[PDB]
Amino acid sequence: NKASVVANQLIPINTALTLIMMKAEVVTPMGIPAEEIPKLVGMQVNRAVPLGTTLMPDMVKNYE
Repeated sequence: NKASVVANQLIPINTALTLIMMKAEVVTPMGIPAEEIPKLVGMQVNRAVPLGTTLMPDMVKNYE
C-alpha cells in the first residue's frame, strides 16, 4: 500500500489546491496517489476537505 494525497489543512469548498495543502501518507482506503500532488496544483476541490482527509478523485473538479 502506497501513499495517498491527504489534506494538510482544511481546504475550503472551491479552493484551488496549493502545495502546502497536500501531504502524502499511507492510508486506507486509497486516495489519489501521492505522485499526483504536483499535477493537482491549481485544480479546485468541489467540497470542503477537512485536515487529515484523504483526497479522492471525485473531490477534484475536472480530475480524470
